[PDB]
Amino acid sequence: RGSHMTPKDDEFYQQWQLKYPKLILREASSVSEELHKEVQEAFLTLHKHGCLFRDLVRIQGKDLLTPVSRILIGNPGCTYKYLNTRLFTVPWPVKGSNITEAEIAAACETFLKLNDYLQIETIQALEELAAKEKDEVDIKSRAAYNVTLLNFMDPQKMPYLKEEPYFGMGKMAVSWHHDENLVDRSAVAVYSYSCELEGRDPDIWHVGFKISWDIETPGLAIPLHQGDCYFMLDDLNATHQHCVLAGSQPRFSSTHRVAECSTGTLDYILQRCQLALQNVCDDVDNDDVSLKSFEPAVLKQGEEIHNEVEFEWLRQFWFQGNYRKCTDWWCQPMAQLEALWKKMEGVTNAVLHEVKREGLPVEQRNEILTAILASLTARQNLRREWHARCQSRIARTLPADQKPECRPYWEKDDASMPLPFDLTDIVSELRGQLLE
Ligand SMILES: O=C(O)/C=C/C(=O)NNC(=O)c1cccnc1
Ligand code: NI
Ligand code: NI
Repeated sequence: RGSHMTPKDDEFYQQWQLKYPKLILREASSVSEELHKEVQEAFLTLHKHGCLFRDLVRIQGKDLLTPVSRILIGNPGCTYKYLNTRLFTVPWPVKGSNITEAEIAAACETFLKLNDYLQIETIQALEELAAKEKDEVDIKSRAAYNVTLLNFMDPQKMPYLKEEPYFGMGKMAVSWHHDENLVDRSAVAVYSYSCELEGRDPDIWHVGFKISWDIETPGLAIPLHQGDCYFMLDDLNATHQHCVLAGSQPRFSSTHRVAECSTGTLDYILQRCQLALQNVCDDVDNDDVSLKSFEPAVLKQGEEIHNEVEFEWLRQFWFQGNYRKCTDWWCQPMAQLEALWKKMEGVTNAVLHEVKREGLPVEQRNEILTAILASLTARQNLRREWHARCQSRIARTLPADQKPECRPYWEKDDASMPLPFDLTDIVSELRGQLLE
């Protein structure tokens, strides 16, 4: 039978060193009573203002409400994808930053100060680890945290908790996982805020650790008290799995990460829209969208971007409507991207019109199809999906506030849209032409 180790065990110190050295822990002592205070009320103020939400994720081909309440503070315009769910940052004061709520923006700025501290301490440790022992900028980058994700769980009004399967560690707030979508070998710093035998103490919160693939090696259970911080360094998050073992009391955690956001920033997706729209004759913003090229490469590029802004951004955003609760930082940008998206509906319709046009040689028409077909296919599947997901039984479980908006959405009676929401008629017709 699988077993686990805690500080009570003799072998614990030895196991931590030879099979888990890139895991670091810094107890509350290592953090000022000054910093402890504001962070926990930055925590609390954020909480009774109702900023944290359970997410309606997807894992193992099934829609699931997350027991843990989440919110993503971080750089302006940054996103972080979490189980096919793009979380958008509630923004933190950054140099040359602007503006939303007074009480709430206070907390944000805090978790930033928090972020700064953790950053320093991660560099020390990554220095010490390299000095433990034989570039200096790879270290600085792997600690360059751009977001934190906040987590809450009251175990006592959410008393529906799984048993840990491999080492009898007890109840799990969060089952064994690798944190996704981070920069390679980049660190993770967690601040743990708990409010107030034969193995691990069940009333006290623990982070657990196992080696991937490996339920034979005794796992590690790390007791976290009020204000304890741990640190996953370098390749730890890749080689090891971790889980959260629930206590009895509530608990918060600020988990600072370096998200790979090379395609997950506002500037990134805006620039993408601009590249799509280079193929548009852009004298005037009207409904007579006309294109500069019909070269196959340019057309697929446009329609792939069409898809990117629609499903990675718009549908992801409005699935989780009801952000405007924390800060209206994304309100304008989402409007801007909806407009950009709409214009590309025009582009699509424009291309469709062109494919049916009289004086066009089939070989040039057959070439155009093959360029846009998969992208229009892929648009059909994910449209069906996005709002299957957006009206399922556990989507109608609604508090009035929390409804999963399916946006954008329109139907036939809508002559403000150049195209139908369902493209099966079109994708059919286009495919029959290609097998003629
Ligand atoms: O609260 C803590 O100490 C750590 C919680 C934790 O391990 N969070 N990580 C994730 O929720 C997660 C899951 C799947 C992908 N990326 C991140
Ligand atoms: Ni987390
Ligand atoms: Ni994690």
